[PDB]
Amino acid sequence: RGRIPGRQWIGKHRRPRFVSLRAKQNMIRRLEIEAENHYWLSMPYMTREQERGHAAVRRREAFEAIKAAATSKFPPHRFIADQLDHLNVTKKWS
Amino acid sequence: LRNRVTDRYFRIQEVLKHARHFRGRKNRCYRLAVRTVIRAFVKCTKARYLKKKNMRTLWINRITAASQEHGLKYPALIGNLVKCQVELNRKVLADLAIYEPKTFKSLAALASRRRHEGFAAALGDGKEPEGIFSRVVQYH
Amino acid sequence: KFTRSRIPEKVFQASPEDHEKYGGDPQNPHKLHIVTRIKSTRRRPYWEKDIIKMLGLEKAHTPQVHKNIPSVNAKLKVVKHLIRIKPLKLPQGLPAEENMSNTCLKSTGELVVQWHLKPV
Amino acid sequence: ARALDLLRGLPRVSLANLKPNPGSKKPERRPRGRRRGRKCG
Amino acid sequence: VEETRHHAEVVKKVNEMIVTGQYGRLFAVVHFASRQWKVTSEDLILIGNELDLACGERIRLEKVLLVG
Amino acid sequence: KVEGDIWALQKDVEDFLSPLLGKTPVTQVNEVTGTLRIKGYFDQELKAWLLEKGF
Amino acid sequence: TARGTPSRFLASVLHNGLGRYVQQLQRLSFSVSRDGASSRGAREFVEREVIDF
Ligand SMILES: [Mg+2]
Ligand SMILES: [Mg+2]
Repeated sequence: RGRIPGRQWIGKHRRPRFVSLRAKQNMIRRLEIEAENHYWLSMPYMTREQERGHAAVRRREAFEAIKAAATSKFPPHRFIADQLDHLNVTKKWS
Repeated sequence: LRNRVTDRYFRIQEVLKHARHFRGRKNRCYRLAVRTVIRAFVKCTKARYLKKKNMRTLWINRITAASQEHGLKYPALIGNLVKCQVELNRKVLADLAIYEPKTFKSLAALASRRRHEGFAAALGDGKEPEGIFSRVVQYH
Repeated sequence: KFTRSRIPEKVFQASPEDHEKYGGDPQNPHKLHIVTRIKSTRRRPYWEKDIIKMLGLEKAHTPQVHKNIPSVNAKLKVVKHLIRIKPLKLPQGLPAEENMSNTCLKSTGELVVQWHLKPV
Repeated sequence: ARALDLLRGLPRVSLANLKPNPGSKKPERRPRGRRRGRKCG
Repeated sequence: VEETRHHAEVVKKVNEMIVTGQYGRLFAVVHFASRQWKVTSEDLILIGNELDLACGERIRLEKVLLVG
Repeated sequence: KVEGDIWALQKDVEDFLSPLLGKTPVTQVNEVTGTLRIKGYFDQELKAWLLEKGF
Repeated sequence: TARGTPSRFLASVLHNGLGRYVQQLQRLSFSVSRDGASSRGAREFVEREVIDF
């Protein structure tokens, strides 16, 4: 008897949904977690002039390692051993 | 007509030996059979997932039954066993419910006493002794 | 139009009642953040996804240490709705070389340097 | 040389144990199967 | 105080039941390989991984959640 | 056209080209075709080097 | 597929491991060929590992 015109959750006329107690409690829980995040972000340790250059050496050496790998990309070696072990496929007993 | 296929019988036989126990033309006609063995295998994987879920639901139902036979409710039993630090899972809890009713009655009595101790602490709201079975064993 | 959000310094100024609600000393601030992602980056903007990847919180419920410095704080301020932030407490100090293989983080956010698996 | 000593140790070279140099024979891609069939690229 | 005394009486009397041997066919609930097994004597269990042990080898299961 | 210990040749080429680069040069040693490839243009330096060693 | 395959319960041969463990393998028959390139690895197994086993 009761039809929502078209699709239920899109359009001008939508099927109504109502907020439940557990949904409200879930949102309140996430809000509390974020208020605590606001507090722990509100207290900083250092300032910008104090942190201006404290990790430049480590960042530079990490990028130098990345450069070293990207430069060291290169084909691998080949072996007389490997070719002559492919010779072994005809190794009979007697 | 060089390079013809000669083991098509064996490929068809693989699909049909997986399709043998079906009903209708889909146990012997290769096209209808191969359209159904695929669905059987996909159902097998998704039913591994459904199997784990259904076994957990069955254990929960049996624990609810036995606890209600002891007058205790399932959330009370589970939460108070957790508070008493007895970490028996739902499988062995249902197993003890079915086969070992005296041990299950002991567990239900422990959970009910822990619930009563929690109620007493909540109503006291002060610094009374914590309770004999409400003591927390600490590890370090 | 939906854009990025500029968040006030007024909500990031703390207050005394906030201090006793979440006990934390304004002088002598805590040194390290324990950051843990508790929300998906799906149905979220690409910049938030990128900043999650930068901070290293791709796996949910996997805690990560970060510096309590203003740049890291700015990144966490952008992505603050997908994470939980705790102070890293050290009851018996920083780990040393002889106790580095017996550590545990614990749910209280206290990195103990000695772990026995024995009752107290 | 050492390679010739290995040849002395190893079985006989015939037409049954010959191999191309790896990397010289790129495999043929043909339109069969799921990946290379259907619309066939 | 009276409850701790009653606990001492019950724990003691159960201990001399153990000393005398007024029991038979014990069971245990044992944690093993992320599972909890309700096992008894002369029992069989199937673990879903290799165990780095030779066949027919005696070991001791230790993480006993429950015995009775 | 290298006969013999091409690995010894590789070691000599690496310790000769390391001061000119700072880092160890990137090389491939092919023992089947007795050849050695270095990543970079070092033709004149290697020619003068092999001259002064005597090849 | 479980529905199209046989099934059984967990069991031992003769209550194995109760009094003593008895190895349930009795015989191993190795059909190997002298000149088979397919049988090369089995030939190496017979040369080196079957005595220790
Ligand atoms: Mg409609
Ligand atoms: Mg098709």
